[PDB]
Amino acid sequence: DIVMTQSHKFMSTSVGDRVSITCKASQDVSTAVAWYQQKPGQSPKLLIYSASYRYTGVPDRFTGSGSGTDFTFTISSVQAEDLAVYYCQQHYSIPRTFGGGTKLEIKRADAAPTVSIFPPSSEQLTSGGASVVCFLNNFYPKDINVKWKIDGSERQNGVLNSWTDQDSKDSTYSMSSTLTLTKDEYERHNSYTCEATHKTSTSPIVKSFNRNEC
Amino acid sequence: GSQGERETWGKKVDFLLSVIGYAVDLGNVWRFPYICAQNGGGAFLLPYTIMAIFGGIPLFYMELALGQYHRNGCISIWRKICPIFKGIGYAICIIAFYIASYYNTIMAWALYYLISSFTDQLPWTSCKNSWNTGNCTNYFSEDNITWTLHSTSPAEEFYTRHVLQIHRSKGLQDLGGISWQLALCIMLIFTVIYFSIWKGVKTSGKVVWVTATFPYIALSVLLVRGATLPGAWRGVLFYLKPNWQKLLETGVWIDAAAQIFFSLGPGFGVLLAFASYNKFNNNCYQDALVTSVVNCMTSFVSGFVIFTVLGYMAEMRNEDVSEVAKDAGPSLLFITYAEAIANMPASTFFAIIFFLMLITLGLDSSFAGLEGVITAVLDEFPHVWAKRRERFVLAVVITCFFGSLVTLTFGGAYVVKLLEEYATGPAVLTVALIEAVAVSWFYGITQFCRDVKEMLGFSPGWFWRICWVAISPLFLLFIIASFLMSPPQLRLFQYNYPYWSIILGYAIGTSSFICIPTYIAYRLIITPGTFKERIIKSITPETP
Amino acid sequence: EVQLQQSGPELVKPGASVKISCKASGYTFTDYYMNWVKQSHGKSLEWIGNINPNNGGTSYNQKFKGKATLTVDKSSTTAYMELRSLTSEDSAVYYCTRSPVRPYYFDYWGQGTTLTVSSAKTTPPSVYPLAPGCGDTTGSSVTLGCLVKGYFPESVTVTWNSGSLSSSVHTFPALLQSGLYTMSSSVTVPSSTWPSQTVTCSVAHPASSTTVDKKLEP
Ligand SMILES: CC(C)CCC[C@@H](C)[C@H]1CC[C@H]2[C@@H]3CC=C4C[C@@H](O)CC[C@]4(C)[C@H]3CC[C@]12C
Ligand SMILES: Fc1ccc([C@@H]2CCNC[C@H]2COc2ccc3c(c2)OCO3)cc1
Ligand SMILES: *[C@@H]1O[C@H](CO)[C@@H](O)[C@H](O)[C@H]1NC(C)=O
Ligand SMILES: *[C@@H]1O[C@H](CO)[C@@H](O)[C@H](O)[C@H]1NC(C)=O
Ligand SMILES: [Cl-]
Ligand code: NA
Repeated sequence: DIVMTQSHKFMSTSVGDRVSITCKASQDVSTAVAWYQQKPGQSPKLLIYSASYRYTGVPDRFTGSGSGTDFTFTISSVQAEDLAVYYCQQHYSIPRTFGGGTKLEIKRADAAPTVSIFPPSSEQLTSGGASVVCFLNNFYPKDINVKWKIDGSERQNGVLNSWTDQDSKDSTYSMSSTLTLTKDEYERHNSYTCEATHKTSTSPIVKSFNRNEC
Repeated sequence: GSQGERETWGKKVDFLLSVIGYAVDLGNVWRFPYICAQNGGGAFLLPYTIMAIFGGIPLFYMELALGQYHRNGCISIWRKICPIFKGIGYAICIIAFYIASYYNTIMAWALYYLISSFTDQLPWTSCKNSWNTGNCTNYFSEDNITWTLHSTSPAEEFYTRHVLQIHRSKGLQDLGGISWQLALCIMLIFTVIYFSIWKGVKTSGKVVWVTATFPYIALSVLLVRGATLPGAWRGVLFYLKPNWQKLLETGVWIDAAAQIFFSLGPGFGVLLAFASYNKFNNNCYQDALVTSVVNCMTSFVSGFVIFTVLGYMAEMRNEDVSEVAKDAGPSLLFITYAEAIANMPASTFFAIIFFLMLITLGLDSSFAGLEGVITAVLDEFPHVWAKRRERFVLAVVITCFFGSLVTLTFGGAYVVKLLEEYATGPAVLTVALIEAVAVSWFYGITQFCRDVKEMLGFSPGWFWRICWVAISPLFLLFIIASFLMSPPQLRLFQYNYPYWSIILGYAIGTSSFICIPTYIAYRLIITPGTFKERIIKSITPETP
Repeated sequence: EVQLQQSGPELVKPGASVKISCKASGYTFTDYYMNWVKQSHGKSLEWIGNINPNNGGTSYNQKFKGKATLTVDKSSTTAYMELRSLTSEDSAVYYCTRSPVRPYYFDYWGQGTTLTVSSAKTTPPSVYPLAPGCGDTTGSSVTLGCLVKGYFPESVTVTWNSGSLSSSVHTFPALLQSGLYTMSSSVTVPSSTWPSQTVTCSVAHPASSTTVDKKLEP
């Protein structure tokens, strides 16, 4: 059989920069390689077929090259909506195999994380639970620290961090820090505080609220 | 007095090239490379040679030895060996007929191509013809093209809708009527074999000079042509890539055994007849050895000749030559290979010498095929026959024409497969098996070694002895059992044959076999005395 | 134009079987091979096999031989894929994609089918409105949210006001814990439309066939 190998699982590029993804096959393939673009949450979209030929409905900024074993997918002008995972696939020998997939992460300037803390709703308090939320929106890069404080003490238990994928408009990551607690423990404390440490600034962004009817 | 002793060959090289000519045919060209590249690639050489040495060569040399020693026909030799098995000689006579019904129609196709190749622009290049559909899509045409399930190439369209006109038939059920062009082609074929067989071995031995030497020339031209083609290394790679795991399959060996048998074709009586008209003092061991080595090496180089062009064809397209080599049969040469040589400079040349090469391959084999039966009947009914040879030859030939009339139809190709797979193959193996068993066990392999000892001056080795006693009847027995066990569902041109076809096939498979047990019944029913007495006198040969 | 509409998500117990449909439209159905590609979570694409709509010419993969069974119907132009002996590995997203015979590219794909193979009970999601406090500082923009807690499987859809508008919605991925998933959604909308107009988040769980709508209240 045939093994389509994409040695680089991740590739970093910037908006407008020239990016090129490689593709290594098991044997000689001549010019029988197709490139697909799969955006997060969508079906794989055919961009290139037969090494260099473009499919209909594909912009001029997408090109393909290579003949033999090593093949290259080239984008001259990377856009914010070009954020996707690109696959290479052979189409000559049965069975048809795919590449490992090269996720294209976009590099941009740093962005200050908008942090917003949220108190447990009454609908959740009725059930007998209480979760304090801490949203971190529009920041870059992905690496960011999140520290919790129930009453000045660093809370570490019951904390869940959820990182979203990069954005397709401004290329900014966004994460959610969730602190789930019981109702009894929630009604024994007042001022909740969540803080975030990013490389944008040395001083962590601190958000706080009061349980006493805000 | 009078005629008495039979005629002899004009020269050693004539009959050497004659038996080489019979040995080498179409199947050598396309069958072996396919079964080879499919079954473990180059590794297929390992069992194939074995099945040759242990299986093919002993039967070949035994048949040849009997032929040169007894100088009798396929029917008359059993009279002086084992009379009860005289029916064997008859069985073959029927078999050949079944073979001669489709074998010359293929050459008729190649002839239609040959006469259709005299035009400056070959028909299967363009789509603007009277037989092409709207599906016909060809090259030197708009690019970016994307093939469709229903789309068809101009070569496939040409072979399908014109020379075959197979679209005019719904299958085996309704296949009529007849394409008169192929009738004229095969008529011309029966004429060119008529004028190459009617006088006997003197003429055949001279026509073979051309019909057996030219194919190697054409294979050399297509060889150096296919070698100079870009990306031709793909077909050779796919052709000789070793897959030793495939050697673990119990099937492959069978394919190899069946292949070497049906490309050497021993015990068919043709080699017997060709050996009959030779010098008693003349050696035949070296003959058989080399001769075989020719049908085989010839197959080996033919592999390159095919897969170089198939490699280039897989280069202009997109690789995995197997895909361009999925269908095995007449379509590999008449469609793929033709469309392949079509996209080459001076394509008329390679086309003419190509199809001419096909006809040239079939001609000699056909010569010998009829020759064996003719010799058999003439030796069986001497005086009763030979008033003229052109009379009996004319009879059997026109008989083969009427037999091929079922094959000259639109769905004729279908029949070609039905007769090639179901009818001939099992039975010949069967009659070859019965023949080998009868020569090795009934006549006694000891007295046979005494006959060879009187022939060449020395007794044949213990290798040939053990091969004749055990290894060869086991070799045929293997293919017999493996065949019967797994009759093949067979398909042609997006059309699966009906479930009942095999039944029909078995009929065509048994209609030739019914003569020998009924002849044993005729003999044992006619021979007086007891079963042991009549069967003992029926096991014992002619005293005079 | 050319559309390949597959079937909805399926939650099935291990050892059972599951069938996926694929309504093809916008082209001549008999003019193209119908393929099926498997995609595991975080893994690459995996070709299961194709089928010829004319005669049901199925061409499978050695890795999927006896694992998948492709069928086709011309009377409705719909291709099916059946899976037996379901394991945790089969828990993947499946696509049905059109392809010509040459060159063999996958031009049009389906929207996908989420398959979950687990004996876990279908658990309905808990929708809790995530509203800002009354002591927060209202700036040029306000961020809102809705919390989805405890559901199975990962099949869930959170929409905002019938998808109008949603040019600033950050949806956070689901996290698995104790056999139940949990996710959250946020939206950044200006202060000139809140709390004046009506803003409501809609949580839909197709596997449990439930739909809870919650309006944000300060
Ligand atoms: C040469 C002679 C001895 C062979 C005759 C054997 C008979 C029994 C075989 C040979 C051909 C066979 C037939 C081939 C064609 C058809 C048409 C199909 O719609 C029904 C089956 C049927 C009707 C088969 C029945 C069995 C059959 C008639
Ligand atoms: F059953 C089998 C008969 C003959 C073979 C031969 C094997 C070697 N190469 C030539 C093959 C066929 O030769 C011919 C050509 C025309 C004929 C014929 C034989 O019989 C009467 O009409 C194989 C199998
Ligand atoms: C092309 O082939 C299909 C089936 O193979 C057939 O239905 C169609 O009629 C053909 N086109 C033309 C123009 O004949
Ligand atoms: C490429 O080939 C396809 C085959 O279906 C065709 O539909 C398409 O129009 C071709 N491209 C152009 C630019 O014509
Ligand atoms: Cl051979
Ligand atoms: Na041969």
